[PDB]
Amino acid sequence: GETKEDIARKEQLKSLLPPLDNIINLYDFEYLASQTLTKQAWAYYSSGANDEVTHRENHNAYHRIFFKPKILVDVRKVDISTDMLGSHVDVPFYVSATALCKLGNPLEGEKDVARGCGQGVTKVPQMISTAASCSPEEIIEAAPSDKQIQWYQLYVNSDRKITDDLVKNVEKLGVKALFVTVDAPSLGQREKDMKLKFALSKFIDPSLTWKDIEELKKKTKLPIVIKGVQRTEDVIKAAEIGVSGVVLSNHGGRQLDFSRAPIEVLAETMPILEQRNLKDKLEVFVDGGVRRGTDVLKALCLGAKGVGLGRPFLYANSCYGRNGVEKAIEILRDEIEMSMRLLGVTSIAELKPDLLDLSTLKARTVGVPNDVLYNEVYEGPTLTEFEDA
Amino acid sequence: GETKEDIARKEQLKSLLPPLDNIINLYDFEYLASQTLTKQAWAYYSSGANDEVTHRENHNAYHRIFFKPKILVDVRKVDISTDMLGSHVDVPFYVSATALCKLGNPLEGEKDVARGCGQGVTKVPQMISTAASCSPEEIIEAAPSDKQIQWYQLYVNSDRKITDDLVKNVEKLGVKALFVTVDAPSLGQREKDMKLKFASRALSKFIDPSLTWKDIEELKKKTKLPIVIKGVQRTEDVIKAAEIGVSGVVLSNHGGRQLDFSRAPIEVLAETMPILEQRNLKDKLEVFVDGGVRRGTDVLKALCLGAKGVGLGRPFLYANSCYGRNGVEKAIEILRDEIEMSMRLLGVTSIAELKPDLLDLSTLKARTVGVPNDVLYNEVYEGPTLTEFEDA
Amino acid sequence: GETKEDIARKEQLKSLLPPLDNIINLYDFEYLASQTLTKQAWAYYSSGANDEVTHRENHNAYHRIFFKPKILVDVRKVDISTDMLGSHVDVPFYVSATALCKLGNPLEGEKDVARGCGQGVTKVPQMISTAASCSPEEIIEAAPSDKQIQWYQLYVNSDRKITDDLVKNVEKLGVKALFVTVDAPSLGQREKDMKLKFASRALSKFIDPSLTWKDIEELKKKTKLPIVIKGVQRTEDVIKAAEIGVSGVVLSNHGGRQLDFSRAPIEVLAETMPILEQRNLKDKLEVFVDGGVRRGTDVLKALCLGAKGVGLGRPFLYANSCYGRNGVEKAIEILRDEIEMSMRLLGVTSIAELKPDLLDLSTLKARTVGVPNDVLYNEVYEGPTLTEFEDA
Amino acid sequence: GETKEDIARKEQLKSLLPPLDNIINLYDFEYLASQTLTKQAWAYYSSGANDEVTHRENHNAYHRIFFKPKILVDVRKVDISTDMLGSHVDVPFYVSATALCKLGNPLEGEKDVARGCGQGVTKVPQMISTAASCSPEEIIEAAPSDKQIQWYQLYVNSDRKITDDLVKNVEKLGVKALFVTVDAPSLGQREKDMKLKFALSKFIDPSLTWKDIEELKKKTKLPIVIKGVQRTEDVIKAAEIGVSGVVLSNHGGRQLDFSRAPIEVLAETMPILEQRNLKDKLEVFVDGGVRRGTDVLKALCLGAKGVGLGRPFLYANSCYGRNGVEKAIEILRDEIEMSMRLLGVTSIAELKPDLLDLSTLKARTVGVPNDVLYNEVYEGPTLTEFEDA
Ligand SMILES: Cc1cc2nc3c(=O)[nH]c(=O)nc-3n(C[C@H](O)[C@H](O)[C@H](O)COP(=O)(O)O)c2cc1C
Ligand SMILES: Cc1cc2nc3c(=O)[nH]c(=O)nc-3n(C[C@H](O)[C@H](O)[C@H](O)COP(=O)(O)O)c2cc1C
Ligand SMILES: Cc1cc2nc3c(=O)[nH]c(=O)nc-3n(C[C@H](O)[C@H](O)[C@H](O)COP(=O)(O)O)c2cc1C
Ligand SMILES: Cc1cc2nc3c(=O)[nH]c(=O)nc-3n(C[C@H](O)[C@H](O)[C@H](O)COP(=O)(O)O)c2cc1C
Ligand SMILES: O=C(O)C(=O)c1ccccc1
Ligand SMILES: O=C(O)C(=O)c1ccccc1
Ligand SMILES: O=C(O)C(=O)c1ccccc1
Ligand SMILES: O=C(O)C(=O)c1ccccc1
Repeated sequence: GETKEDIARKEQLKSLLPPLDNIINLYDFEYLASQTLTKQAWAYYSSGANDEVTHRENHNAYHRIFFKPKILVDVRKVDISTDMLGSHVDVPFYVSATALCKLGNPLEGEKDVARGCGQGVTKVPQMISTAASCSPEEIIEAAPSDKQIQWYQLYVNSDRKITDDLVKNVEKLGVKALFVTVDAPSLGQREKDMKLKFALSKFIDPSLTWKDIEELKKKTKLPIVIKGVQRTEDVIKAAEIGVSGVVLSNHGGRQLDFSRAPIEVLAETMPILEQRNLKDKLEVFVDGGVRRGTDVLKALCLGAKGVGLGRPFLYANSCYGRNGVEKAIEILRDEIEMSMRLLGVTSIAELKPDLLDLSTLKARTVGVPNDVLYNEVYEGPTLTEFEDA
Repeated sequence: GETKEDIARKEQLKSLLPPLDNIINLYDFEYLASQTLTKQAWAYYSSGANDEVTHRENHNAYHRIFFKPKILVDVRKVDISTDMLGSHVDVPFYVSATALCKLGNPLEGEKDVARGCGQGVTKVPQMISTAASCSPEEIIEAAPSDKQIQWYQLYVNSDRKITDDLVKNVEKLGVKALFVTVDAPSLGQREKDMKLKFASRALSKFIDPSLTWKDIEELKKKTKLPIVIKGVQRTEDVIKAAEIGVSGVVLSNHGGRQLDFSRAPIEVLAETMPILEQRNLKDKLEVFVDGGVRRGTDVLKALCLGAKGVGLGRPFLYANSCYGRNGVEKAIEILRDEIEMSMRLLGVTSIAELKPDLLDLSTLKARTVGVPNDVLYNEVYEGPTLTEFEDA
Repeated sequence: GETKEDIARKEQLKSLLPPLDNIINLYDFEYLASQTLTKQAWAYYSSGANDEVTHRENHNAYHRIFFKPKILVDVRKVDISTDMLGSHVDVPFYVSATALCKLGNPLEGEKDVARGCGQGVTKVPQMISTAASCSPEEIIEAAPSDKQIQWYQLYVNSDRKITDDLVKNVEKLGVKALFVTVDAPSLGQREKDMKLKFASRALSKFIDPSLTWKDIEELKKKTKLPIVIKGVQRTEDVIKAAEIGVSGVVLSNHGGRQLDFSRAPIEVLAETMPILEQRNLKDKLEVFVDGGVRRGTDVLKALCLGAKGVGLGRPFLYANSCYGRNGVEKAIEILRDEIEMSMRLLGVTSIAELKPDLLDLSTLKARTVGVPNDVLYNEVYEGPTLTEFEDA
Repeated sequence: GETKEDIARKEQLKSLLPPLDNIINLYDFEYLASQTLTKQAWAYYSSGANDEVTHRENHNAYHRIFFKPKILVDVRKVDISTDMLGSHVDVPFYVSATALCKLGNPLEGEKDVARGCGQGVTKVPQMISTAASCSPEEIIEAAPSDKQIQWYQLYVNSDRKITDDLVKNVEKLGVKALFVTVDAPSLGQREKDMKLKFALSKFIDPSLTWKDIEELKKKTKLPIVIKGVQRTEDVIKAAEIGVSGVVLSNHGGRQLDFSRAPIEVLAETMPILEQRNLKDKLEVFVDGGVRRGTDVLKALCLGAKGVGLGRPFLYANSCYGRNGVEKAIEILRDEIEMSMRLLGVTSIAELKPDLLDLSTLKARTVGVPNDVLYNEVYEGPTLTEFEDA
């Protein structure tokens, strides 16, 4: 580092930020946040586990899936709303649990996320971190609409007292569901943080069990989503104990490196749910690496009831507050609407597997290392040139 | 978004552009064009939809196909002519439609392509854009030969009167086919272009988003002109088109300018044609192909899988934009020569002889995404090294 | 080939080397070492055979394997201890043998690794090189714990007297196994090393090129020590070894320092073990594995495929070369911690629970060589772009 | 470019060339030749057809093949000699037809290649280009040994006169075989040449046929090798008309781009020759991309009776004359001898397929294009650092 070059920082965000309606991608947010946040706000957001392969593979795995679009379909009118978890929602995506948004947005934090999510026309669901820089309550009333649905993610404590008080507290406060993170019994090693800063907590119980969940069902009517599943064998398990849904997630490539990409697990497990009757029973959400509407459409096409994005909404918020979060919402809505149209379908229910080319899902390759010498002495062809005067 | 750079640019167009006979390949026009077109002519020509993957993948797919050349064949004499949509043509490729050719050739635009195509000993079909700078009237009158063939690319307006008028107008003017574009109900989001200026908006009256199979069936009744459905991205819609009895189809994703993650047309081609035999609709429907074609060996692969002809857009745009009409001819010339030589070395002498027995198709589906690599392992790794030369 | 650079270097060793507690991962020792070892200590440690592909591929192969973690498991308590060659050890990894440790730790060499291993709360087996700077006498006397275990890496001399003497000497000194290296009949050609100085020569008396199965069978008679054949590169020779009844085998290609295009040991492991069941030689032979292991998740994959333990060379070399003995301990410590955390998140609590049901093996064989790409297509292609920040 | 910077050139080759016994690879030759030859000597040597994919793929395809080496084998003694085409040879490799060696070696040319090939202990066969800068005769007596075998490659002319005189001429002059190039009916487009320089000949007949070959059998007793085959279907054909051998070759990636790699064709066709009895009948040689002994061993392992290298021997010769050519010979001999030893076999006849891992021969991949934006804003992990004073 922190270094009177948070003076160079304050230059950048000062007006030098381009007009919010010059932002095109979710990547644009990320570039801008990369240059401006404090070294440690940035480390904490961008960071992944160890060598960061899963964090990246989460994204790249969408690129193993292509489209077989229908043409000569009337797409004048398209509708991207659907139902997640009792409520009915405007988009098929949501903000996912990011902890500690005061590092990026100092004054307003995850209040400004709630503003963003129903301050404009489109109304998006919001997961709230158990490590929120704000209180659940602070957030929920910063909301500009009773129509905007909210969701609580929960680290069950080792004091089954404290976490019983929280479930009763959040019920009383509006939230229409409970998202129980289970992929962080030990917090993952994020070395970008450490290098600059120069793994069991009690906040998060590693004792957590299936039986402990079965019990969380009884103590509440709120729908329950085991957020952090990483194989088919445990989706089936969540069905077998009839929880509401499940997020296919690996905590944003932040827990176990070489966890697979949710999109690839998704594609494995939805066929297995039809082959066991369990289709209807479980909502199957999906996060990680999602940065474009075509990603969101691949997920939905495969079976996802809804798809979460974390870091992007941090980065937008971190840069442009609640307004950032909305533009980012609209950005993604427009991406989804156009690609649907070009896909040749008009509702989320028509987003099926027969729209996807899945022939190369499994082409997750590692090439043999480059012949250094052969390639150093090779000279490629050259483009024709121009001249003199 | 241009900046008395016009002089930096004009200075290169200026005699710095090398002689036309110094152009070896199609990639040269593309380079010359990148340095001399106006910032937004370049963005509009060069760009594709969103992250731009289909656009690139259209080309690279050609490279998952290899050859099984026949040796010891009398390849003295080679005929690259074939037939498209009922005309006989000199060449098994065509100039796909490309809107706004004045951005890069302000004086003559599409008229100069029409001359490039019909002027030389080798002449090539020209599809004309519905949203071309010039009039069809102007572009057709511009043609140097009666024998040269020009097709019409149609966007059906949502005011089907305007459209009925247009079709009537262009069959009167003597165009030989209608390429109705179906891959743009919403206009693709090309971000290099947007990044310069600074959802119902990317819909518009001028290209009807409700165009349907039933429409094309009616289009077919209202005209004697052969109809080609341009913009098909899956085998399912080639069959649908064989069923309404239309003359043909372009497997195409609009040069990667509409839907990202549309497959490479060559890939759709290769799965499509076998099915077109399995249901004996083989020669009931001419299947064209476009996107990412830049070499004559590219063309050969598509012909060997069964395409009736293969289209090119940006390369003719870039050639026309640096060298106007003799640019266009040079590219025809360059690509023609590529097809001829590669045909000899492939071991065939005609277009009808270009069949699948010549392709090695085994690695066609090796569309890979590698696992992200190990920035740290590679960071500290030091590679071998060449020997040196001493000191002085 | 060193050049009063020794000061440039000494200046970094100098207090510029960061505190040991600032080392996060094994790649850090490797970097620090690259800047501070003497030009030819670095070439001898870092180098591999010829174009160096196996050496790199040993690592990257680990990355064609992914995990199927078990969730909602009581992972409060985790035991990373297992058993090797009849001893019980704290940890499922070991320090493979590495010759000439004084090049990088001139004062103490192998003795410092022996202390790094036996000194802390967590202690780790040490294989000792036949061609180590120090004496076995010296390295064994250097050990901090009775409980710590040290193995002997044997090259059989072509004068089998010298060898008979050696084996006798080291069982007297209390080593717990003999790792006879069979992957160096000719010594691999490491060109970074050769490039500094400026076929019967790369053969030598000191490592007998005629070593045979019949020899190892006799070696086994002459000693009570468990024997491990170190350097096996195919399943066929694991079976041959189960047949002469030897205690075990290291699937290994010598850290990529002998034969280029030897397969990744993890790959040989994964095909080998299933066969070791199919012929019920499952627990008749302990299969170790080495090369390219740098993360605790690397170790886990090998354990999950059935390896009895997994070895590391260069990383302990580099750690010992920057930080001597507390370097070594830190790496043990670092790698141990990696294995523990990754075990929790994998959903298991012991080494016996690490089985194949946890690995995703489907893309294990996607060892690709991509087609050379299109320098010209990519040359003129311009990629999308991020938005900007204004001016001041 | 040609430009009184052939003055910078003459600097380099002047003594600045490292001692010939500081050369380790065939690549080292290539680097040195890259810096020294005239722009056009270099263009003409390095050049490939069009985009140069086949030229490169020729090499890289060896890297799809790995080894399953035998250990605990007595390899004290190894023997790499074998028989090619009547004669018995010291190595299993040979120099292949490179045309025009006076561009690189001005005074001595392909005479210095013949010196190189039997001037030292090991004695390697030499193909002589029909476009040799020297006469067949000039070369053959520049040879320092009657033991060193020679070979003539032949462009049949359209004047079946001129080429009938040549076959009778070369017979009379020693050459133990005839190599009929058939992959250049039209000369391939080499754009590196053209760019600096700013496709039917009669020298080379495109009328050439199978029947024309059948006839070349009768007019000579010299063994005949149809050099330039690129599919299995034509190896079979060469057998069917009982010619002696055949080179699996695509003229060094200089004729048809997207011709396959000879090593991959080799592996396809040798099984097909056993499955049709034709194993014994045909010698199957192999060139392209061969730069290391491990390449040469993969070929042999698969069935190759012998493996040709072109450009490397040009580059060595171009730099160090006949002495260059020998060192390059010995370099490759030592590579072959060591890797055999480490392979655990002692004669060329024991080099079989069971030594090779062929499971990924067919992993000739094209990856999907890189996500430019995602990768631009990504920041990798970073190595720990060092400090201050
Ligand atoms: C900065 C940071 C903090 C996070 N904190 C939590 C948390 O407390 N609980 C949780 O379940 N997920 C947490 N996540 C993960 C997400 O809810 C989500 O699973 C992840 O961000 C999805 O990946 P993405 O960022 O690529 O979209 C966090 C993610 C980030 C990047
Ligand atoms: C600048 C630009 C304008 C285009 N305009 C049209 C158009 O108006 N109508 C149409 O049907 N296709 C249009 N296309 C698509 C092409 O006809 C063609 O499918 C594309 O150029 C094929 O890709 P390529 O540029 O890789 O060869 C356009 C393409 C470009 C690049
Ligand atoms: C500098 C160096 C010296 C080695 N010396 C020996 C040796 O004397 N004997 C032996 O059996 N292995 C020796 N090895 C091989 C290792 O024991 C081990 O197999 C290798 O280090 C595993 O690869 P890694 O460095 O990727 O972990 C040596 C390796 C290195 C890098
Ligand atoms: C400079 C140059 C000239 C060549 N001239 C001929 C020729 O006249 N006839 C022929 O059959 N091959 C000719 N070749 C090809 C070779 O004999 C051989 O097939 C090729 O060089 C093998 O590939 P490599 O250089 O990668 O080893 C030539 C190759 C080069 C590089
Ligand atoms: O940052 C995180 O990934 C996270 O999940 C978390 C959980 C609890 C407290 C702080 C952060
Ligand atoms: O730019 C284009 O790709 C295009 O086809 C088009 C279509 C209609 C209007 C403008 C451009
Ligand atoms: O350097 C080596 O890899 C090695 O193992 C060794 C073996 C014998 C002598 C010297 C080094
Ligand atoms: O250079 C060549 O590839 C070649 O084969 C050749 C053939 C005849 C004359 C000159 C060159």
